[PDB]
Amino acid sequence: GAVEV
Amino acid sequence: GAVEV
Amino acid sequence: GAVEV
Amino acid sequence: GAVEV
Amino acid sequence: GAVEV
Amino acid sequence: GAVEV
Amino acid sequence: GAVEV
Amino acid sequence: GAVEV
Amino acid sequence: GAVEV
Amino acid sequence: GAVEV
Amino acid sequence: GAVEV
Amino acid sequence: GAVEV
Amino acid sequence: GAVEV
Amino acid sequence: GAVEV
Amino acid sequence: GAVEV
Amino acid sequence: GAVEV
Amino acid sequence: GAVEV
Amino acid sequence: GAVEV
Amino acid sequence: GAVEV
Amino acid sequence: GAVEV
Amino acid sequence: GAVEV
Amino acid sequence: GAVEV
Amino acid sequence: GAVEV
Amino acid sequence: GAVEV
Amino acid sequence: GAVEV
Amino acid sequence: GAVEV
Amino acid sequence: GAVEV
Amino acid sequence: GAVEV
Amino acid sequence: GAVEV
Amino acid sequence: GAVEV
Amino acid sequence: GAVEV
Amino acid sequence: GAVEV
Amino acid sequence: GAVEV
Amino acid sequence: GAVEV
Amino acid sequence: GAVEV
Amino acid sequence: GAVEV
Amino acid sequence: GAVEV
Amino acid sequence: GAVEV
Amino acid sequence: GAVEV
Amino acid sequence: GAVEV
Amino acid sequence: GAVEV
Amino acid sequence: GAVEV
Amino acid sequence: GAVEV
Amino acid sequence: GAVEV
Amino acid sequence: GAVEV
Ligand SMILES: *C(=O)c1ccc(-c2ccc(-c3ccc(C(*)=O)cc3)s2)cc1
Ligand SMILES: *C(=O)c1ccc(-c2ccc(-c3ccc(C(*)=O)cc3)s2)cc1
Ligand SMILES: *C(=O)c1ccc(-c2ccc(-c3ccc(C(*)=O)cc3)s2)cc1
Ligand SMILES: *C(=O)c1ccc(-c2ccc(-c3ccc(C(*)=O)cc3)s2)cc1
Ligand SMILES: *C(=O)c1ccc(-c2ccc(-c3ccc(C(*)=O)cc3)s2)cc1
Ligand SMILES: *C(=O)c1ccc(-c2ccc(-c3ccc(C(*)=O)cc3)s2)cc1
Ligand SMILES: *C(=O)c1ccc(-c2ccc(-c3ccc(C(*)=O)cc3)s2)cc1
Ligand SMILES: *C(=O)c1ccc(-c2ccc(-c3ccc(C(*)=O)cc3)s2)cc1
Ligand SMILES: *C(=O)c1ccc(-c2ccc(-c3ccc(C(*)=O)cc3)s2)cc1
Ligand SMILES: *C(=O)c1ccc(-c2ccc(-c3ccc(C(*)=O)cc3)s2)cc1
Ligand SMILES: *C(=O)c1ccc(-c2ccc(-c3ccc(C(*)=O)cc3)s2)cc1
Ligand SMILES: *C(=O)c1ccc(-c2ccc(-c3ccc(C(*)=O)cc3)s2)cc1
Ligand SMILES: *C(=O)c1ccc(-c2ccc(-c3ccc(C(*)=O)cc3)s2)cc1
Ligand SMILES: *C(=O)c1ccc(-c2ccc(-c3ccc(C(*)=O)cc3)s2)cc1
Ligand SMILES: *C(=O)c1ccc(-c2ccc(-c3ccc(C(*)=O)cc3)s2)cc1
Ligand SMILES: *C(=O)c1ccc(-c2ccc(-c3ccc(C(*)=O)cc3)s2)cc1
Ligand SMILES: *C(=O)c1ccc(-c2ccc(-c3ccc(C(*)=O)cc3)s2)cc1
Ligand SMILES: *C(=O)c1ccc(-c2ccc(-c3ccc(C(*)=O)cc3)s2)cc1
Ligand SMILES: *C(=O)c1ccc(-c2ccc(-c3ccc(C(*)=O)cc3)s2)cc1
Ligand SMILES: *C(=O)c1ccc(-c2ccc(-c3ccc(C(*)=O)cc3)s2)cc1
Ligand SMILES: *C(=O)c1ccc(-c2ccc(-c3ccc(C(*)=O)cc3)s2)cc1
Ligand SMILES: *C(=O)c1ccc(-c2ccc(-c3ccc(C(*)=O)cc3)s2)cc1
Ligand SMILES: *C(=O)c1ccc(-c2ccc(-c3ccc(C(*)=O)cc3)s2)cc1
Ligand SMILES: *C(=O)c1ccc(-c2ccc(-c3ccc(C(*)=O)cc3)s2)cc1
Ligand SMILES: *C(=O)c1ccc(-c2ccc(-c3ccc(C(*)=O)cc3)s2)cc1
Ligand SMILES: *C(=O)c1ccc(-c2ccc(-c3ccc(C(*)=O)cc3)s2)cc1
Ligand SMILES: *C(=O)c1ccc(-c2ccc(-c3ccc(C(*)=O)cc3)s2)cc1
Ligand SMILES: *C(=O)c1ccc(-c2ccc(-c3ccc(C(*)=O)cc3)s2)cc1
Ligand SMILES: *C(=O)c1ccc(-c2ccc(-c3ccc(C(*)=O)cc3)s2)cc1
Ligand SMILES: *C(=O)c1ccc(-c2ccc(-c3ccc(C(*)=O)cc3)s2)cc1
Repeated sequence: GAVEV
Repeated sequence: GAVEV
Repeated sequence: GAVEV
Repeated sequence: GAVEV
Repeated sequence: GAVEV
Repeated sequence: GAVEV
Repeated sequence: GAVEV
Repeated sequence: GAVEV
Repeated sequence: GAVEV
Repeated sequence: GAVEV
Repeated sequence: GAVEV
Repeated sequence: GAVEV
Repeated sequence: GAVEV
Repeated sequence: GAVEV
Repeated sequence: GAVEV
Repeated sequence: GAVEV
Repeated sequence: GAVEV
Repeated sequence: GAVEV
Repeated sequence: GAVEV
Repeated sequence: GAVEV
Repeated sequence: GAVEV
Repeated sequence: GAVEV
Repeated sequence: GAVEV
Repeated sequence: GAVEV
Repeated sequence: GAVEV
Repeated sequence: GAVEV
Repeated sequence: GAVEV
Repeated sequence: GAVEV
Repeated sequence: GAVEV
Repeated sequence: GAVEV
Repeated sequence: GAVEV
Repeated sequence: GAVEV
Repeated sequence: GAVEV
Repeated sequence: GAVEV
Repeated sequence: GAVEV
Repeated sequence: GAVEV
Repeated sequence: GAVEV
Repeated sequence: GAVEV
Repeated sequence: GAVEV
Repeated sequence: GAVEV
Repeated sequence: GAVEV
Repeated sequence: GAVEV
Repeated sequence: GAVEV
Repeated sequence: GAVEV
Repeated sequence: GAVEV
């Protein structure tokens, strides 16, 4: 996945 | 998935 | 999926 | 799906 | 689906 | 689908 | 899917 | 999927 | 998937 | 996957 | 995977 | 979805 | 959906 | 839907 | 989804 | 258990 | 269990 | 357990 | 497991 | 496990 | 394990 | 345990 | 383990 | 997803 | 344990 | 282990 | 995902 | 233990 | 081990 | 993922 | 232990 | 071991 | 991942 | 121990 | 995965 | 070992 | 994998 | 990963 | 011990 | 994975 | 061993 | 793997 | 993996 | 692997 | 792995 912050 | 914050 | 916040 | 908040 | 809040 | 609470 | 809480 | 809380 | 909190 | 907190 | 905090 | 056993 | 066993 | 066993 | 055993 | 929604 | 909605 | 939503 | 007051 | 007041 | 006030 | 959401 | 006030 | 045992 | 979200 | 105020 | 035992 | 998110 | 105020 | 025992 | 996120 | 204020 | 025993 | 993130 | 910050 | 203010 | 904090 | 015993 | 991240 | 900061 | 202010 | 902090 | 900073 | 701090 | 700074 890809967590973006 | 992709969590966006 | 995609959770948006 | 897509949860929006 | 799509939950909106 | 869609479900709240 | 989509689920809140 | 998508799940919040 | 995607999950917050 | 993707998970925050 | 991906995990924050 | 939302399972509460 | 929403299962409450 | 909403199952309450 | 969201399992609360 | 004892589920109170 | 004992489900109170 | 004892789930209070 | 069972609910009370 | 069971819920109280 | 069980919930109280 | 004792889950309070 | 169980939750209190 | 989000398991709360 | 005693999970408070 | 159990949560308090 | 997010397991809270 | 005693998890407070 | 258990959480306090 | 994110295990909180 | 006593995990406060 | 346990957390305080 | 991220284990917090 | 006593983990505060 | 890929965490971005 | 336990955390304080 | 990928994990922050 | 990141173990915090 | 007493881990503060 | 790949953590970016 | 335990952490203080 | 990959881990920061 | 590869941590970049 | 890869770990910073 | 490879940490880059
Ligand atoms: C060999 O067995 C093998 C198996 C899996 C892989 C993967 C490379 C990237 C993967 C991945 C990317 C992004 C996400 C989230 O969006 C999840 C997994 S798996 C390589 C070699
Ligand atoms: C080899 O067996 C293999 C299997 C799976 C993969 C994946 C690469 C990216 C994946 C992914 C991306 C994004 C999301 C969320 O949106 C979930 C999974 S799986 C690579 C190699
Ligand atoms: C190889 O076996 C394989 C299987 C699945 C995948 C996926 C790439 C992205 C996926 C995904 C994206 C977004 C969402 C939510 O909207 C859910 C799943 S699965 C790659 C390779
Ligand atoms: C390979 O087997 C495979 C299977 C499924 C997928 C998916 C990519 C995105 C998906 C998805 C997106 C959005 C939602 C909610 O709206 C649910 C699922 S599944 C990729 C590869
Ligand atoms: C491959 O097998 C595969 C199967 C399903 C999918 C999906 C992509 C998005 C989906 C979806 C979107 C929105 C909702 C709610 O409105 C429910 C499902 S399923 C991709 C690939
Ligand atoms: C060994 O042969 C083998 C079997 C399974 C896998 C996986 C590839 C991608 C995986 C994955 C990544 C991210 C997520 C996020 O939820 C879920 C699954 S497992 C590799 C090698
Ligand atoms: C094996 O290949 C396999 C079997 C099942 C799955 C699932 C991914 C998400 C699932 C799910 C989503 C939502 C709910 C109600 O929340 C229940 C199950 S099953 C992946 C791979
Ligand atoms: C195997 O390939 C497989 C079997 C089932 C699934 C499911 C994903 C989500 C499911 C679901 C959603 C919502 C509800 C009522 O909430 C019940 C089940 S089943 C994925 C893959
Ligand atoms: C296998 O491919 C498979 C079988 C069933 C499913 C389901 C996804 C959501 C389902 C569902 C939604 C809502 C309700 C009443 O809430 C009951 C079931 S079944 C996915 C994949
Ligand atoms: C084996 O190859 C295999 C079997 C299952 C899986 C799953 C990845 C995510 C799953 C899932 C997502 C969401 C929910 C309700 O949250 C339940 C299960 S199962 C990967 C690989
Ligand atoms: C069909 O196999 C089937 C479905 C459910 C069950 C259950 C065994 C124990 C259950 C339960 C225990 C405790 C509580 C809360 O106090 C709620 C449900 S359901 C057996 C067989
Ligand atoms: C058809 O197989 C079938 C469907 C449900 C069941 C159940 C076994 C135990 C159940 C249950 C236990 C405890 C509580 C709450 O106190 C609620 C349901 S249902 C068996 C067979
Ligand atoms: C079908 O095999 C089946 C499904 C569930 C169960 C359960 C065994 C113990 C359960 C339970 C224990 C404690 C609490 C909270 O106090 C809630 C559920 S469910 C057995 C068999
Ligand atoms: C089906 O095998 C099955 C599913 C769950 C269980 C459980 C054993 C202990 C459980 C439990 C203990 C404590 C708490 C919180 O106080 C919640 C659940 S569930 C047995 C068999
Ligand atoms: C073996 O090859 C194998 C089996 C399972 C897996 C999984 C990677 C991520 C999984 C998962 C993601 C999300 C959720 C609900 O959060 C549950 C499970 S299973 C990888 C490799
Ligand atoms: C099915 O084997 C199964 C699933 C869970 C369990 C559990 C044993 C102890 C559990 C537990 C202990 C303490 C707390 C918090 O106070 C929460 C859960 S679950 C046994 C068997
Ligand atoms: C053996 O080859 C094997 C078995 C499982 C795995 C997994 C890598 C990541 C997994 C996972 C990701 C996310 C979640 C919910 O967060 C649960 C499990 S399993 C790798 C290699
Ligand atoms: C199934 O084997 C199974 C799953 C979990 C367990 C547990 C034993 C002790 C547990 C626990 C102790 C303390 C705390 C926090 O106070 C939380 C969980 S879970 C046994 C068997
Ligand atoms: C043996 O060859 C083997 C077995 C498992 C593994 C894993 C590497 C990362 C794993 C994992 C990642 C993320 C999560 C949820 O965070 C859980 C497990 S398992 C490598 C080699
Ligand atoms: C299944 O074997 C299983 C899983 C976990 C355990 C645990 C033994 C002690 C645990 C624990 C001690 C202290 C704290 C924080 O105060 C948290 C967890 S879990 C036994 C058996
Ligand atoms: C033996 O050959 C062997 C077994 C396991 C491993 C692992 C390397 C990294 C692992 C891992 C990464 C991430 C997480 C969740 O962070 C859990 C485990 S296992 C190497 C060699
Ligand atoms: C399954 O064998 C298992 C897993 C964990 C344990 C633990 C023994 C002591 C633990 C612990 C002590 C102190 C603190 C912080 O105060 C946190 C965890 S876990 C036993 C058995
Ligand atoms: C040989 O067995 C083997 C197995 C897996 C790999 C991987 C190279 C990159 C991987 C990966 C990239 C990105 C992500 C997240 O997006 C997850 C896994 S696995 C090499 C050699
Ligand atoms: C024996 O040949 C052997 C067994 C395990 C290993 C490992 C090298 C790195 C490992 C690891 C990396 C990351 C994490 C979560 O950070 C956990 C374990 S195990 C080498 C040689
Ligand atoms: C399973 O054998 C197992 C895992 C961990 C332990 C522990 C013994 C002492 C522990 C501990 C002491 C002090 C502190 C910080 O104050 C944190 C952890 S863990 C026993 C058995
Ligand atoms: C020989 O057994 C072997 C097995 C694995 C590898 C890998 C080289 C790079 C890997 C990797 C790259 C990036 C990521 C994250 O995105 C995860 C794993 S595994 C070499 C030789
Ligand atoms: C000895 O024969 C043996 C068995 C396993 C391995 C591994 C190669 C790459 C590994 C690894 C690197 C980085 C990460 C990050 O999470 C996880 C696993 S273990 C070498 C030699
Ligand atoms: C011989 O047994 C052996 C096993 C593993 C290796 C590896 C060379 C590079 C590796 C690696 C690169 C990058 C990453 C992160 O992205 C993780 C592992 S493993 C050499 C020889
Ligand atoms: C002896 O025969 C033996 C068994 C395992 C290994 C390993 C080769 C590469 C390893 C490794 C490097 C870096 C990382 C980062 O997380 C994980 C595993 S262990 C050598 C010799
Ligand atoms: C003989 O047993 C043996 C085993 C492992 C190796 C390795 C050479 C380079 C390795 C490595 C490179 C880079 C990374 C991170 O990206 C991790 C491991 S292992 C040589 C000889």
